[PDB]
Amino acid sequence: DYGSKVSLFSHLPQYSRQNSLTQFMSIPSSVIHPAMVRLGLQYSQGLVSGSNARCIALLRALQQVIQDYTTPPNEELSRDLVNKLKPYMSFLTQCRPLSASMHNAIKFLNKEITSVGSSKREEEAKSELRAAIDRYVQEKIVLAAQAISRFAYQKISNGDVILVYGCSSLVSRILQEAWTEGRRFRVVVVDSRPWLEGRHTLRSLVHAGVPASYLLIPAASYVLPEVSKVLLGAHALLANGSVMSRVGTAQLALVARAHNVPVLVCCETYKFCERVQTDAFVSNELDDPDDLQCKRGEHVALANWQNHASLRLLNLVYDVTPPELVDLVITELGMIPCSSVPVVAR
Amino acid sequence: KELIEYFKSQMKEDPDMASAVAAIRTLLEFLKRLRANLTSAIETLCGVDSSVAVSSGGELFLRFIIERGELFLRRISLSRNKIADLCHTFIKDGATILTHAYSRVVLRVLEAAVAAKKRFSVYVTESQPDLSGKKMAKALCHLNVPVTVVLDAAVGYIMEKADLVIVGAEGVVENGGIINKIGTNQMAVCAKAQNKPFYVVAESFKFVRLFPLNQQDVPDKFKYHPWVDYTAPSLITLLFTDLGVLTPSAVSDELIKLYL
Amino acid sequence: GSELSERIESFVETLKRGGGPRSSEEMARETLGLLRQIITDHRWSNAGELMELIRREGRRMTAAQPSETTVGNMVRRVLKIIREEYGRLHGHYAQLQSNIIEAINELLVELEGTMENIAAQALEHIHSNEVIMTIGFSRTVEAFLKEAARKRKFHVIVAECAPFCQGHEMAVNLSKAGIETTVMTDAAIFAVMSRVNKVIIGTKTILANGALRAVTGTHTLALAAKHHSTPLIVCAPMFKLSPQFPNEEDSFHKFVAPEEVLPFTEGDILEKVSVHCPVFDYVPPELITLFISNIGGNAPSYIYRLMSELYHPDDHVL
Repeated sequence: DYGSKVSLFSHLPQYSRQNSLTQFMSIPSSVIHPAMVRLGLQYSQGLVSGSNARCIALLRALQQVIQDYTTPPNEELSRDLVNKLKPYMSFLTQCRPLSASMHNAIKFLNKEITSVGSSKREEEAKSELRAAIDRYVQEKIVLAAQAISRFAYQKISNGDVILVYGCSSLVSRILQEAWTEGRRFRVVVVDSRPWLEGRHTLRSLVHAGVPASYLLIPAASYVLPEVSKVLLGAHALLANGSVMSRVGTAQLALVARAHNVPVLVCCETYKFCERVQTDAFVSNELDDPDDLQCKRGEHVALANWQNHASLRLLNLVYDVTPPELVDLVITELGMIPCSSVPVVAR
Repeated sequence: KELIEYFKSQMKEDPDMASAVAAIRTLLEFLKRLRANLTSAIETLCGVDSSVAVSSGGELFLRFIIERGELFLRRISLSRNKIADLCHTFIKDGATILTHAYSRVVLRVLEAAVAAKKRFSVYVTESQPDLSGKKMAKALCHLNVPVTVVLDAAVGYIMEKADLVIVGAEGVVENGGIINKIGTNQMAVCAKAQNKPFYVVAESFKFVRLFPLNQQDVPDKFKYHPWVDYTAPSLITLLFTDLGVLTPSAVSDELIKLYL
Repeated sequence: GSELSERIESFVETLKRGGGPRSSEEMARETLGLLRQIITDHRWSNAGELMELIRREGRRMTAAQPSETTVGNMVRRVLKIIREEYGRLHGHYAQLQSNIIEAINELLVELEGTMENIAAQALEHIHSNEVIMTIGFSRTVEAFLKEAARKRKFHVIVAECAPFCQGHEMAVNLSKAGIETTVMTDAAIFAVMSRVNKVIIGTKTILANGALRAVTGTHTLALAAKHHSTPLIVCAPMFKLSPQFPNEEDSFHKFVAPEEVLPFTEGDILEKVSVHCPVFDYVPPELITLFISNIGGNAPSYIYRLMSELYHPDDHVL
């Protein structure tokens, strides 16, 4: 842990970006596979941040490990593969807390491994495991994205003003496909400190020829009256109908509802979670508090915030969104109301 | 065209049916004498009669479908009786009923309630674009019911004098809303603002693959001074259909199961 | 059989006169045992005869007292089980009874341990130094609150009931647990509805639209919670699910003697004053946040999904 945490968030870890644990590790790593240590280093350094990108990288590392795995003598592969993969998952969680997609992927992999026949040859086991992983990746990412984009294309008309927040690989794909099909519209980009991840999608839209505008989240009330539709991404779907996403989403949906603007949420069926949440306090992720420092003017006001015992810095990442503020939810199977996601997910 | 004569004759012969029912009769009567021509007939029927009910009935018939064609209309003949039996229970003695337009389903519900030895008052909206509230009042007065007619602009004035609101629906959408007469959305808003129950009575062949977000999402071929509008599912208390009593949030699953 | 008839008559009389066991779980267990006894020691060959006999018995028991719903739910579940067994054995007129006994035993072993499953979710909903507001005496709510007090310390506010002050027994039971609870009258529900962060209350039955039939005064608590945006979460077992709608029956709130409200020794004014003493209230589903069940917390809009798999739609009328 780094620094001092607030009283309300004393049950959540708060790590540091510079406290890399690879220093006390052997350079030719043997207890932990080199792929896992490389993935953990990339996660800690922030090289990979997309929700789908992290899952793709984790599955690729798992496939690489399976490729160069040998069965121990007098021991079934299905009985020891999970036990060997568990420390890798623990190390990855220690480097950075996992997401819903990673949890679903590891659960599916464990289910596949436990179902491997005992009499199956080790090379056959590895080849079928790799094929199953590739098929799962395909059908859960690249076949779902096309269906979601096709479903969302029918809800986009000429002259619309679509408001987006943060960075999302699914919303950007939908917008680019809609623009390429023939729809003419403009997009509104909203960003919040300190990630500022919306610059990536702003640059992507600019290079695609789609007009776009840039503003911060405190000024969203000024631009909402001219906004026709609001498109937002989802990180995880809960069992009570609520949506978990970036921390700047719930308040945006609330203000949009206050301005009588429909809110649309796009998510995949593999991000569903069998969990019920009401507030962002029982389950959240805390980032480095040092990222809150800003270079405003000629000096930093929070340069020595640690020297004050009564000064605390809070860095919420995720939050929950009540179903009352969500109008339409678009999945890979069809358009559904927000209060009907458990029926189709399970 | 080649079927408008049958369409008009069927509309003229019997008054009990609806536009969707007449379209179904034309379809299965022309079936004996196929997907492409059936779809073309459905399209031209929808073009001649601009209503979502006709399209819904035609699509449901096309999905369901000669020996299998009788079941659809045999079921929908008694579906109205089933809905009336299910809905007549919710009316208490001395209550006030607030209707908007003329529909035979709510007329059957009210006549079943009056046959169940109940006394109540009915308020109807005159339906300014095409005068149908007067027709409904004249058809309901000979049931020994004290029915009065109010103006379209008097909906917000008689809201405090009404115990519950019962209206029909020409089509049900995925989110649980309805597509009714143009003056239905304001009545629903007024009822919600005064905590007045809003009951919607409709059949099962009025389900459409539409997910509107506002009044602009309704297709122009259905509104045509618009004739219909969109009502949010949050303003609807309960739905009475032949598939049992349904909550607004449960309409999506039934629509998915029915295969639109 | 004579024993069957006398047991049925005794159960009907004790239900109509003053009720049977106090706890709902005991009533459900007694009803299941009575239904199993009816199925076992009776003469029948076709499933239809057993179905109509069960329907008649359930109708009689429901007509004995309409306020309770556990007997009707048990009869509906037994009818659904019989229908599913007949469908499995036909899709069989002499060995199906063993399947009914096995399914009844399975229902019993699923049912009597419902409280443990309900209370195994208190950690995720109760936090340290969190004010909890409750009204009335509920065994399930008491078990939910007393299970999480070992790990965390919080404050509980208990609201009494004006007709029968059954909340004081709950208050003292929770006080003798190291919970640091408090009690007050019914007139201060809205006055103290500022520092309360969570509200947990019980219910007698759940309607088909997600509505509730709890003790009187719960509607005011729900209204105050909605006004102050404090979530109201209700933990109820799976046997309190009634597949019926509030169709203006007017028997939703059963009335008792006005003695509990106004004493008989008031004087001569009793001939003119009209006194009503209802014990139950109607709570719309829009004022409910979450429903704790054995399969986890469910939204108030998910009750119809459970109803579709619990009770056959042909047995809703009974």
